[PDB]
Amino acid sequence: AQPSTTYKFELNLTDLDRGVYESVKQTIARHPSETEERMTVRLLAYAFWYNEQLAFGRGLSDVDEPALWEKSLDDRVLHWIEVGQPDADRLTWCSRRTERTSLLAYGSLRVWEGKVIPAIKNLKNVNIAAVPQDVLEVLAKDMPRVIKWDVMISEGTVFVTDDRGQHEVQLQWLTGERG
Ligand code: NA
Repeated sequence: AQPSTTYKFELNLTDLDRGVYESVKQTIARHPSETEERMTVRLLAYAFWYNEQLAFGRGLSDVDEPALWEKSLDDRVLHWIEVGQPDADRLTWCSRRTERTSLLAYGSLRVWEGKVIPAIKNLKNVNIAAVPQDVLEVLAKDMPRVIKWDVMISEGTVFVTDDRGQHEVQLQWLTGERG
């Protein structure tokens, strides 16, 4: 807030790696500081780590919340997901709050990786993959208010079909794994 734009996400997910087949709808609040690219990375994370208990957090608009999280019925964090370029301090402290920490990084990572990767060696179950900028820009550009994606996940590759065709998202793993 504001302009805090409301988007509706309609996801048909066919995840052949996990045997997950769902049609899901989510409402997402887009903070004015959240770019279309950032939101799109959050949507990819949602599909990539889908669970009925996975929810969008307040992301960049609230320092105490992640971009996405999966909580137990007792409100404890099973999975803490960030997007973008959080620093090693944030990863360290958040990772203590959860059994699994994931980051979908994006943007130019040369300076960031050099600072963060050496500093998180001792962290427990932190997993970091980068989204390539070319496909991200294609996916994110001029995002409509109702986002309809068909997503197929096969051999670790994410194929997103939208209104402009089928786009192949090949994540670069920096540390850890999808799980
Ligand atoms: Na968007």
